Amino acid sequence: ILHYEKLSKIGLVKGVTRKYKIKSNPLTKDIVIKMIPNVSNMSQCTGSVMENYKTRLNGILTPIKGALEIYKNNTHDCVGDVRLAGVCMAGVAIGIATAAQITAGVALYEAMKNADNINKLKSSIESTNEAVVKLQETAEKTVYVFTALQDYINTNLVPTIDKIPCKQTELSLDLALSKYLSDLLFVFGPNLQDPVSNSMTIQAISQAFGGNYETLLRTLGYATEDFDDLLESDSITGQIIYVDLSSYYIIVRVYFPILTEIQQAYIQELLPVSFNNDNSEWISIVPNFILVRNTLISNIEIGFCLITKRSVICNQDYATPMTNNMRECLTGSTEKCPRELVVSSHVPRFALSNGVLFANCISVTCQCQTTGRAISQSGEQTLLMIDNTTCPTAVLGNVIISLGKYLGSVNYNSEGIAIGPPVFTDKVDISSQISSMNQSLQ
Amino acid sequence: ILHYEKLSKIGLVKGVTRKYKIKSNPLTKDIVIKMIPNVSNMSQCTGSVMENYKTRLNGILTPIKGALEIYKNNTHDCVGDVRLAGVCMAGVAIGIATAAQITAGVALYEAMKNADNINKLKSSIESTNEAVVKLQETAEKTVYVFTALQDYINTNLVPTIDKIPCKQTELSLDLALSKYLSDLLFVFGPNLQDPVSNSMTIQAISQAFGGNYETLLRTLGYATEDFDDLLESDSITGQIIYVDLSSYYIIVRVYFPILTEIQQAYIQELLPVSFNNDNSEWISIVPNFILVRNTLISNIEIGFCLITKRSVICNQDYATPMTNNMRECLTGSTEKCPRELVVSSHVPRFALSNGVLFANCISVTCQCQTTGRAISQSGEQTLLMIDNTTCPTAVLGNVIISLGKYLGSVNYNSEGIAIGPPVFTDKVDISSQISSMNQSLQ
Amino acid sequence: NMRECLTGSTEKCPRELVVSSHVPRFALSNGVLFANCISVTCQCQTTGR
Amino acid sequence: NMRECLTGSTEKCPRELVVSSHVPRFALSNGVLFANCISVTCQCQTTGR
Repeated sequence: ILHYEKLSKIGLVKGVTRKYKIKSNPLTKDIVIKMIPNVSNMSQCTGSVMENYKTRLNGILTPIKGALEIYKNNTHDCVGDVRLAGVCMAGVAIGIATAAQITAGVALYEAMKNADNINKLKSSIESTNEAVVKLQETAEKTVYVFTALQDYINTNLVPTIDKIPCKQTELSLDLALSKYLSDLLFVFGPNLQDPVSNSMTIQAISQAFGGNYETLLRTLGYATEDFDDLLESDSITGQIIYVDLSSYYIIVRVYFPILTEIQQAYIQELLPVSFNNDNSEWISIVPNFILVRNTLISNIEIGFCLITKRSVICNQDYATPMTNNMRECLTGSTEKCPRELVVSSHVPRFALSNGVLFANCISVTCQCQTTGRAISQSGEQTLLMIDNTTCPTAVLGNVIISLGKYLGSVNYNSEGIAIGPPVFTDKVDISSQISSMNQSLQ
Repeated sequence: ILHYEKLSKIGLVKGVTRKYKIKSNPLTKDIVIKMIPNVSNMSQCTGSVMENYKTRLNGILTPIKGALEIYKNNTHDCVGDVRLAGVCMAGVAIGIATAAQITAGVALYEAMKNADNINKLKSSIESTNEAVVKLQETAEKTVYVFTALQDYINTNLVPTIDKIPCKQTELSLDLALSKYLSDLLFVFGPNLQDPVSNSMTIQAISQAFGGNYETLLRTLGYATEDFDDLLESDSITGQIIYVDLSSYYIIVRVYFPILTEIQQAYIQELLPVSFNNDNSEWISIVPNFILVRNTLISNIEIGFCLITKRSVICNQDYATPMTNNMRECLTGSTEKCPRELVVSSHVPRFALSNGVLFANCISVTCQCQTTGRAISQSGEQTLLMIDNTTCPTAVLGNVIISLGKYLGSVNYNSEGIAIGPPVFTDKVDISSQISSMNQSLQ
Repeated sequence: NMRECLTGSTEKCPRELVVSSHVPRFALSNGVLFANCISVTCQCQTTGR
Repeated sequence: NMRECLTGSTEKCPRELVVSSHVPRFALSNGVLFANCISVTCQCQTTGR
């Protein structure tokens, strides 16, 4: 549906084509993170820092449980075989809620059925003294405990409990806990206005475990070969389902989705190339990545998506609309495409697609090795296509390139196109332009 | 509500009030039933009956697999992103299907994911030679195998493999297999036209295991305290999800639900008592059991439901509509209540409710104890309430009973009511009455 | 009257009010789906609505 | 214009077409629900309809 020839003549050379996949069908695994370490082996002269850290952690964790109780008090199992018989919502007692928040609330109740069983293990969870521990939940089920600060204690403070003054061990400890809290406040501090939702990434959750999410995910298991993907695209998300203020440990349900490639849906990348026109260099302003699905053309906000070599991966359908004029431009109405005059000397001037070379030989010196003579671009040709018909080996500065054959029109370099109007894309330029048109209208 | 006082004079003495509960939220457990014994230890002179049993068995299991494959060849996971999660159905290739059939299909595909794991164990399943065997499909998931006649062969055939001429052993094994097949044909034979359904009771499924469902359910687990209830009301059901024509074994997903009390609903049982009118005995024709739900009164087809001392239990919402005239007859308008003349001499004539007894004092000897004088009923009073007001101990035939207070009107026995029209409830009487009224209309 | 009911005169086919919450509500014939969308929510995926 | 849009003149409130299958469709305010029941499954519990 994209017409590549006029795009190339404007300066949008073909790029890689990647499939579009989204997170889907999430499996669940439950774990607990003890945000307080066991200092039992080194409690002889820990001092009063333990109590002060206790109060600070209580102060931080209290709003989380307060927000959770809004759903906990208002979640109940509706009675009788008439409906799916799931959970009822005291909506008038909830007051303000979104679709995502309510959905998380339902998943929170669902997980309560297992969280009650894990909370039966409270004494075992308190007794944990290793940075990772596995516990039997049932004869057919298991749960993992992660200690926020057990590795540091067990590796440094316990071995060095006598070789230095104990007061110094007090400071070190205090400093370690304060460092934990400082790293924590970005995620578990007052920034966490909505702990109920499950949109929080496992990377953010691991901040409660010192930022080591690779241990969370390895201990739970590399369920699929796409693992690095669901990891980078922020597709692996977790939810806090129970907060305890006595043992200072939270239960997190980790979600491991599967990446569903969307059928009839591919992502196209366009390479911009500076082109000559009216004795100056210009670069067209079009989206680098375009999403074409069901013969429908729409943009994509790929900043939050992951662009691998073969697929574009998103934790959410990040498709966004595209202007009608942009659709006509990418369809072939090339005069509707905007262009920006380039004043930077560090803009790329040539690109290679399918082995055929598009270049601006006015801006960059081109000569062919086979014939030992310059390759000339005239003043009315925006870009020069070089392929094996032109000559099988051309150069561009310090690179020797060998080119394949073109698949489109044989007389490509002899046919011109129309060119659009200039644009300026600075933040203040938009305000400046809007004033000008408004004044012109008046 | 029900007007017990006006109903009592018609003969509808109040009875036990029972709660109403229905199966909901079924849990799923998976098992395999090997419809063929392992004859490995007796194979020395098993004869040729094994092959003929194989062919006869195949003749029964082939239609079941054929009906399942209408779904298996027409069931797959969709993208799951085009629309909220579900299972795709090739409906053009299915053709004819009910809602229940499609629901079973969905459950069938859903279970297929576990069924693939169980089938990965096919060699282990074939190797079973105990009547009950426990196996792993993974370290956190058990599965059970129940062989066909393994225990019987293990207990009487193998021990007697030499003490008698083993040609007689061949004959006895042939008879045993034929007995199994004859028992099976009631359920798994041509009557099983819809293996894609979860309405088949565990009692019927156990016929493949010799009718021994108690072993199925004990080995799987008595998870609830209402277990006998779920068992008798035909609430515990199972579905066949895999049929194998080479190892001759099926996989069944057994459902263990929980009984939900239908809130603001109860079942009232009415006792009939013969009463006088115009020098003859009559018994009213009304439903013995009435279902009142959310202040709405309706019949219940209670034949399939199970009646306990405290509640009425059904594997389905078996509520049925009720006539407007029955409504008015049950809420006070006794003139619309039906009545049937009693010709039989074995109709109950007195009943006891709340410690007071409503009796037919002329059709049965009716005297009091504390005075020695008889209790007389006039020809205008349909029934006589006898309570401790008239005397605290009454005699009826050979039973002497002590009676308590009455809670309703004090002057009950002095107030009469209107009486309805007679009816006849024979199957042929309905046709005769229809014909007579049709001829009367003409 | 039943014969006329099954041969197109649907006004003579008797009907019963529904009291069971477990009565069938959709059915599939010839790959064509007949359902009572008032009692069961219907939203096909291709229109997404 | 944005001010007017927020204080009643909804004809001045700009709108963008939806292309994300993951856009919010319902929201709870003051115990009362505002939802787009043509784009999402929508039924009542007390009547089943």
